[PDB]
Amino acid sequence: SGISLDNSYKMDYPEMGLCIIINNKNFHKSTGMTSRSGTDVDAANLRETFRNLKYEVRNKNDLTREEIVELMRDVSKEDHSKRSSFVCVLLSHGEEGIIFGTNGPVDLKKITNFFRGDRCRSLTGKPKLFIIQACRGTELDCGIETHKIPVEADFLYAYSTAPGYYSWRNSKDGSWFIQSLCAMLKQYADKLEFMHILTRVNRKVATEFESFSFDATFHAKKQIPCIASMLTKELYFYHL
Amino acid sequence: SGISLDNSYKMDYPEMGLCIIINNKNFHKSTGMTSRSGTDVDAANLRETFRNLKYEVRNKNDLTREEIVELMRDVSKEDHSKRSSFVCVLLSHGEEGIIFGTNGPVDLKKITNFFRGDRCRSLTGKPKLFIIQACRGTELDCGIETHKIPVEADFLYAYSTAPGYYSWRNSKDGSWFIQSLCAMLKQYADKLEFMHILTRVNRKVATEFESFSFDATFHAKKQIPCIASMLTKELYFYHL
Amino acid sequence: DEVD
Amino acid sequence: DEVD
Ligand code: NA
Ligand code: NA
Repeated sequence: SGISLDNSYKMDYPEMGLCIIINNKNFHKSTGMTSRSGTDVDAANLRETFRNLKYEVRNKNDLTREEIVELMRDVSKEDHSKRSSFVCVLLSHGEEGIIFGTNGPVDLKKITNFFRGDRCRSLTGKPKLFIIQACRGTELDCGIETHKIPVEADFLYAYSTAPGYYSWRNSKDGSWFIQSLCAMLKQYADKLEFMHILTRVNRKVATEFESFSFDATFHAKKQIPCIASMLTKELYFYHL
Repeated sequence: SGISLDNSYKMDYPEMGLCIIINNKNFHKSTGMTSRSGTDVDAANLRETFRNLKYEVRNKNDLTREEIVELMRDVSKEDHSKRSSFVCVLLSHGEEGIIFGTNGPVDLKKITNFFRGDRCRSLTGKPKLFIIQACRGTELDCGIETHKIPVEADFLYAYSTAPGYYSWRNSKDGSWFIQSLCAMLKQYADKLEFMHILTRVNRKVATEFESFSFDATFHAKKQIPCIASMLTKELYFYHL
Repeated sequence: DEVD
Repeated sequence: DEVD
């Protein structure tokens, strides 16, 4: 045939892949963690958004740390041969590098290690997307007026917030980041490469949201998400 | 006039901006850090590459931790009003979140804080690029066969390696990441958006390099860079 | 608005 | 090849 390019992931496998959504709203009383009001809005928005991208969505609610590890290990041991990609969305409390099950924390590294190029062979060379709506610390942004491949290759971490910072969630509308992510996927998934979509998400979160609080410490604060890309190709959710 | 889009940073200011290159090769004997053979190749490659992008390049060699902080504070207090962007390249030993001066470490956060949207007003809303060739830990990748804006917005961290991992440098050819970065900027800066260029850098580093060592611990290892984007627009080094 |  |  004629000249061929290979700058973009092959996304025309028989299936787009799994979208695992872990929605932790209620936490064991003994942890002292508050309920995450609004997160069901996020989980429903994500389910619909990724359904329209033709992902096989599985929603899981209120998982213990043990259930999270078991679920991710089980999913990584499925045969993904017919699947173009893998997506996991984590909605929970967190700290830098950590997501909370309902009864205690899980290292993000423990979850993502199941999908390493050498540990999940049917996803080797395919994009593995981890979308994380969780705090990465307690900083607040006060804003300003205006033959082998690496085992860590082909991961994308779409973090809701910058390293070290809180992440904002509205109890009525859902989290700033997930709200903006779904809106930008809905509007641009048939048009833009995924890094460009996530950049529009960054701009939407950065410009359209600002906290309102009766507590001066938490009032008038801002947020910027953080795209951490280890991908090796462009990612379009459509194919020719 | 007609319809206008604002999806990309304005890059047609009178100047592209500064490119500060900190090239630390020789370290104080008391630190116990080895000399970084090959880093002059990197520094020369970067100087030429960014010269061709019309950046005002300033090369600095063998800076103490005090000199690094003073230089970055001084640069952040310049008037960048006529400049489209800011670029800083750090070539040194490092650990997660840390870059080494010749006599001891510097928190990356301390350097980048000088350029926050609220602390360098003439760069507010403009892209601030930090390109970091330094270790982020000691892990080795064994590969697998195949009205306000946030003060942290508009930063891009082009990390040479994944979080937690060593970064590889060849004493003859320069570092894997900087070699690949300059080659992809040379070939694609007039053609591709910057995230797409960095994705080609990821693929080049991931596919074309593998360590050769007489030490089995360090032999046959791989590397994936990590793009951490807090940008809010697309970045093209050319303009219409 | 609340933090996570 | 060396590490940084
Ligand atoms: Na959010
Ligand atoms: Na490198």
